[PDB]
Amino acid sequence: MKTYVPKQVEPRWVLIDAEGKTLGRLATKIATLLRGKHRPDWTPNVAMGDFVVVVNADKIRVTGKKLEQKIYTRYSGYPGGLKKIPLEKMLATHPERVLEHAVKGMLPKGPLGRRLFKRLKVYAGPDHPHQAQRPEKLEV
Amino acid sequence: MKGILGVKVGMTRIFRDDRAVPVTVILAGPCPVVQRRTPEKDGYTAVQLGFLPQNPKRVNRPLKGHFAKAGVEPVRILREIRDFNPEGDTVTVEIFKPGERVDVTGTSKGRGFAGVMKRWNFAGGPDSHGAHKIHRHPGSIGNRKTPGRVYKGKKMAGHYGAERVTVMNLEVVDVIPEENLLLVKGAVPGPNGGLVIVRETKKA
Amino acid sequence: RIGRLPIPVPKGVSVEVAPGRVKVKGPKGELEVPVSPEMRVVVEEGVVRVERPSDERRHKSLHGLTRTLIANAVKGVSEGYSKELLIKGIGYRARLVGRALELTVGFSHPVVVEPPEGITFEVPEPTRVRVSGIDKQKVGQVAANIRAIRKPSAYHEKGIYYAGEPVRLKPGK
Amino acid sequence: MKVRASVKRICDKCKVIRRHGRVYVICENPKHKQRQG
Amino acid sequence: LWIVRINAACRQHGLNYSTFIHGLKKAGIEVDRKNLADLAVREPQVFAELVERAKAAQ
RNA sequence: CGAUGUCGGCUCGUCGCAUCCUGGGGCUGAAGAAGGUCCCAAGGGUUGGGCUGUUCGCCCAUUAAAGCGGCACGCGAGCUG
RNA sequence: CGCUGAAAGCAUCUAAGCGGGAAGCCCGCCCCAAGAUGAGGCCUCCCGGCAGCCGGUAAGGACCCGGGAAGACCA
Ligand SMILES: [Zn+2]
Repeated sequence: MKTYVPKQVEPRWVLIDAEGKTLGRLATKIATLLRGKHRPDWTPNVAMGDFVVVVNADKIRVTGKKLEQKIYTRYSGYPGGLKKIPLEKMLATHPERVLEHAVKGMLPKGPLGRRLFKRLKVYAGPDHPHQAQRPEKLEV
Repeated sequence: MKGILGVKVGMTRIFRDDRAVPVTVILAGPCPVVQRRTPEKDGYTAVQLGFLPQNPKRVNRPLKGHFAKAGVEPVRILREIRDFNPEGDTVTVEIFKPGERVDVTGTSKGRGFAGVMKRWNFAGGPDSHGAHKIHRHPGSIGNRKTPGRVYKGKKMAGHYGAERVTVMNLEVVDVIPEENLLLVKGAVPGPNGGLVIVRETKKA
Repeated sequence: RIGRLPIPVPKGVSVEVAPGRVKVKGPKGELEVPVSPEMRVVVEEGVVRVERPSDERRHKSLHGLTRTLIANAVKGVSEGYSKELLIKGIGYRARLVGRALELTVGFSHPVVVEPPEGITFEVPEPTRVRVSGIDKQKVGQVAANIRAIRKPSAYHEKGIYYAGEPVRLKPGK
Repeated sequence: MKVRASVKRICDKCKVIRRHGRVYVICENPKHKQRQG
Repeated sequence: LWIVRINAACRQHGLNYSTFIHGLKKAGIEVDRKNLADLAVREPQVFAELVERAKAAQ
């Protein structure tokens, strides 16, 4: 009686309003849905988590002074290539990259993880090009 | 931002107010417009210029259709002036005028696989006092075990030149409309006949 | 003894509470007070007040500041605010030019000030200057910039002074 | 602005204020003006 | 894996893993993580009954 | 210790700031100018020469200044010895 | 360095706020750049025998020269 393995099924799109929700918490729930660890037929070695589309990602909120005390930093490989970025600046430039980053930090590394993040779809503002995909709304 | 294609015909000094101001001569016009980058259609605003004309038997079908979409003659080279909406159908030197500051861009004279001195002006080593076979080598390139590597962009050998280059804020010494010639103070990147592009300078 | 204090609301003053903001239209003009949602507004004819929902530091703080700010507002649209500055130093003076203000206190060129929205630059003299308008803070910000232009001197009474600004300069040579 | 770690009142007009989280000894006397650090 | 799948199926009925385990333990049932998981994937109604006795344990 | 080549110079840098100049500011026993001190600040610069193997230092003439340090007291499968 | 300002009747640059403020940081200037596998966007051109398969093929390209301020080769 081997443990059950599921059949490769059509992942179900899900819409999520990032507006008002806390950054870390909402990103967490995004990670949970994206891993598909909500499904009883879960399996680790297979990407069967649901595609996710989030709207109003710019509307994300953050407790405390993280707007300016949180510094998304990056690296070029060049000497002095440590590019620091305050959170606010990252908002005005690329709000979606914030959530995409804070969720990338919450997914398992390795190729399965990358395909998971590729199953992610952040969109600042309200809209998204996925009406044909039927992104179901799901409060979190 | 006005700008015209052109070709470097050579350098020369002229006498403007008892001053042998050296200049370069640039056959710029006549540049016909072939397509206009509109933001609703191309995400931004710019134009596309043809210079010089091309033998029709030397043009693939796709390019030919690209010209027939306009009313333009088949042209050898085609480029874009970013953020420039010429009203007329052919940009010429008329947009420019003497004294106007411009910025010119062209491919520098490609100096092949250039050594490290010629490419980065390193000092090399001495020519006597026992320097063994390192007269033009760059000496050390890094540190010992920490970090035990070589940083990105460490100045080494490679192709010096042969790249896009923009010398800026030059002066339009004179315009020659009937010839479509342009006399710009200072030197221009690229060999004689090398394609170049002139634009309004971004300075102030 | 300050958020405790009631804010008497004498007409002509329109007071209208929306969540987090009040709305007061007086004869001088109109404005809104950003308000602490934790704080409460006693919108009463003749006097409107503020109430701290607790007694924490944050609610006597926001209570007092809310009260002072509101009363400053109704004082604003009602009778506005004004501030005078005494340009001093020999030859240093000013004079209006259109809306903006000319002012010369000894540079390689005189200096002009643009009056933001309204900010009145009354020029009673070239020595003294007035700046008024609905707003209390904005007035003090504009005139603040003014005295920031050519501040008072340490060794001379040669420079911009606030109306009532004393001058305690140390001696010199 | 006397910067130091032992910011303290010097005169009675030496008045302490925790501005921007730091502790500043603001006083009418310019010399007593102190910043803790 | 068993705790994962079981935890998912249980959360689809309101309670979490620890609550369900505590219930069945209190409910005097000895079925293990493997068979619980296989029920939750195969017998949503039977596993549903297990959750029934689970919250029944409270 | 069946090898991690050791001072110095050269070449090439990169980095920290406990900042030498350049930027901003506070206080002054800050009249002005020039300063002192401290604060924020590492973008750029930080000369040439005589002596000495020297680093260091002194000196010479300057300079806005002629910074201090880490990088195996950087760098010998890069050089010299 | 400030305006407004309560806690704390006063004052307070701060705690709600708003502002000024440097060779500093971001942009701005030039250069590279869609392997940006998130591989982007626009224009133009092309159209069957046995998710494919094969076919000559379309557009087009390549090889082959003759060269080139392009170049080690390649490009
Ligand atoms: Zn004092």
